[PDB]
Amino acid sequence: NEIAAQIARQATVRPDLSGEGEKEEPFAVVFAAMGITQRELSYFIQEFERTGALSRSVLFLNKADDPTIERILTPRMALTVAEYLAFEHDYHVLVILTDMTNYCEALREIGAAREEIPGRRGYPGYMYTDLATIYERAGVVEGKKGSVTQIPILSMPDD
Amino acid sequence: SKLEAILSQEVEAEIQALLQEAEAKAEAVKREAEEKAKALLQARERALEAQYRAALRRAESA
Ligand SMILES: Nc1ncnc2c1ncn2[C@@H]1O[C@H](COP(=O)(O)OP(=O)(O)O)[C@@H](O)[C@H]1O
Repeated sequence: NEIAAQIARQATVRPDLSGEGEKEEPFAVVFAAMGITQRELSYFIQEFERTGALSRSVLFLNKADDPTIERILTPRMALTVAEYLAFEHDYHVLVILTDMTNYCEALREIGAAREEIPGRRGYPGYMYTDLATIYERAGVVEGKKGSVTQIPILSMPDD
Repeated sequence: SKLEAILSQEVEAEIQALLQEAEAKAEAVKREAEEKAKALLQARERALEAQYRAALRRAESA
C-alpha cells in the first residue's frame, strides 16, 4: 500500500525528454478498494489528504465489514468512471485497484453457491474471463488524449 | 648580550616560522569551520522554505 501510494503521489510524465511541451496535466486517481480494513484505509486517506490528491480522486470504498458480494460490482464501478473521465474529458487517469484477492474470493463465494465446476483450488472455471473483463478495460485510444493506467494489488496467499 | 641575542634571534626566526605554520594551520581550520556553519544555516533555511511552500499549496487546496 505504501508503494502504491508512493507511485500515485509522485508519478509524473516527462516532456523534457520527448518534446511534447509542458502543458502539464496531473493524474486523476480512481481509487477502488475491496475489503480494506480500517488500518489501510486510514493510511490512504491520510496520505491523499496530505499530498493534495483528494481534489482529483474519486474513491470507491468497500470496507471489510460491508457485505462481501458488492465487491463484484466495485471494480466495474471504478472502471466505468475511469473510462468516462478518460475517454470523454481527456484526463490521464490512474486506477488503483486494491487487493484483487478479496475480489477473487468474493466471486469464489458466488461461484460455489451455484455449484459451478471450478478451476484449481476451488476458484470457478470462468474467473479468467472476469479478471480479463476488469484488467482489459485499460489503455490508450487512437485519436484521443485520455488514458487509463492500472495498478492492481495482489496479496499472494502463500506468497 | 648581543651575541646571545643574535643566536636566540635565529632561534626566534625558527620560532616565528613555527608560529606562522601554527597560525596558518589554525586559519585553515577555522575559515572552513565558519563556512560549514554558514552552509548549515543555508541548507536549514532552504529545508524550511520547502516546507513553507508545501504548507501554502496544501492550505489553498483545502
Ligand atoms: N438452482 C440453482 N442455483 C444455483 N445455480 C444453479 C442452479 N441450477 C443450476 N445451477 C448452475 O447453473 C448452470 C445451469 O445450466 P443449465 O441449467 O444446464 O442451462 P442454462 O445455462 O440454460 O441454465 C449449471 O452448470 C449449474 O452449475
